[PDB]
Amino acid sequence: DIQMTQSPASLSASVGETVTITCRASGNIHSYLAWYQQKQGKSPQLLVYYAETLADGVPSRFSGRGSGTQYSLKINSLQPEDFGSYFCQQFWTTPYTFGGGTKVEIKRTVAAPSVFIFPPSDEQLKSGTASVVCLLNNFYPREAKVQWKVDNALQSGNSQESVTEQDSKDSTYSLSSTLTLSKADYEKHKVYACEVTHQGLSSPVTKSFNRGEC
Amino acid sequence: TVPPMVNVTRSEASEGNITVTCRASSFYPRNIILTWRQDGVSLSHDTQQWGDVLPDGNGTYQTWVATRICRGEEQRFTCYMEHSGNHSTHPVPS
Amino acid sequence: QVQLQQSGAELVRPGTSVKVSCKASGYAFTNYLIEWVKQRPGQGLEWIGAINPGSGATNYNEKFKDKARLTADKSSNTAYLQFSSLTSDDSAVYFCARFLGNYFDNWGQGATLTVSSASTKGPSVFPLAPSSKSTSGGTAALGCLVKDYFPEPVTVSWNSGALTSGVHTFPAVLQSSGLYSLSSVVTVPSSSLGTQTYICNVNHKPSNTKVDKKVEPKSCD
Ligand SMILES: [Zn+2]
Repeated sequence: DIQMTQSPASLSASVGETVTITCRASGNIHSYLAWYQQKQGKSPQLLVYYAETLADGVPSRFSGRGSGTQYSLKINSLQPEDFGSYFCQQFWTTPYTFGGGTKVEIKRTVAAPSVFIFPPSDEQLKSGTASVVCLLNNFYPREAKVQWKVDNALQSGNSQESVTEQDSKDSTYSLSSTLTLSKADYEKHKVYACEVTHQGLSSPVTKSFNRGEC
Repeated sequence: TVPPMVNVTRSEASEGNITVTCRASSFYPRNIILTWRQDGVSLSHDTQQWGDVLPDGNGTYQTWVATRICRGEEQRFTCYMEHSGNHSTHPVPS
Repeated sequence: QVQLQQSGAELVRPGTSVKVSCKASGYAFTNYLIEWVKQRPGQGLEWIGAINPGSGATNYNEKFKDKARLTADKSSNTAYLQFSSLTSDDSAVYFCARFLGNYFDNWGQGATLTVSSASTKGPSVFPLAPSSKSTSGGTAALGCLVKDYFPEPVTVSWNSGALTSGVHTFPAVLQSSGLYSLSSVVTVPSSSLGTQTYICNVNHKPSNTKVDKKVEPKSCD
């Protein structure tokens, strides 16, 4: 089995910049390597084969190089259509094996999230479950920490979150976290808080409400 | 049923042309397909040479298939082996 | 001209079997090997195996030898990947591809396989009302929680498509119940909340559900 080590796993770049992705094979693969582009987990598209032969229709800004165990894909003058994921694959021996992939995202200035908190609606409380939602809006980079607190006690294991892909306008992320508890338990506590940590913030920001408060 | 060990070797460049030999060995039963592909597709048998399927003195068999290829076009070729409903593929080394 | 068209999304129960297809066109089907590949977000791309559609002879990744069965019907230009004894580990996107001279090309569009015991259920839609704790400067955030549905996907729009700027509809999370939940939010001016009506339009086609939930400030505000 050939193991393919692809680095880096993620990459932040701007339009016009040059980026390089490397794939290192665990044994000699004799230049039987191809590079593929993938956007949003859709059909992979062939860029380069035999390590350096550019495929038909592929822009000349894409450049494959390598031999033996060391291979790279270079994208000179990165264009808006190049943001997405890339992976290498070897065809020297079966089973065919793949690099772990490189996500190429749009670089921009650090932007702190604006934090919003939503109590459970009166409509939901009729169902016997309570969902408290925390929104972290329009931030960069992607790395952020949400910490829920109920009566100043840190919560763990009772929340789930999701992040949008980079926005088309401003290249930021947004994040939604949902704290779930029973209606019965929701009505036993008062203070519900969402503590957000992010490098754009001067210090961690807490957004909270008191149950029953306007 | 014993699966074949498949191995591809290449000769020195004669007049800018390499001879590639795909060998299957240590297999049973005797029925085997072994053929060269170019760009993923089987070549004509008239562009290839086959050895007989001969015993190796251990209850198993061995054979080979060869074809000539122009220098600089080696990565387009793949040996295809089929035996007992299994297949395997093997590109040209170096 | 060359095209590998796969079958659609699959929602299947654990312990059962399923067969997904890959229909080839624009070339001589029996001349090229068909390849199968599994993709999950967590653990990357994995090669399952190859088949020669001319003879039906297979080359499996040892990891899928008990799990996967590759077949081909050359009369209909179709290759098949069958799974036995389905588990949650099989939930993935599956691609077919074509073997060229020692590389893959002509990848299919992909087919999503979701293994679950859940039945089809429409979402409950709850308003995420604007308040003092969802204001930032002159901006107010509001939204809709689309909770406890199966299967994916749900679409959300705002004011029947008239409101799009500042809208963020998040990817769904799978709850321990086996049902999905997602939120859709929008940021608007705080001063518009007295005059402008805000309605999220939730469509869940699988369960034949369409919900229009007005989202407004709390009665005390
Ligand atoms: Zn003849």
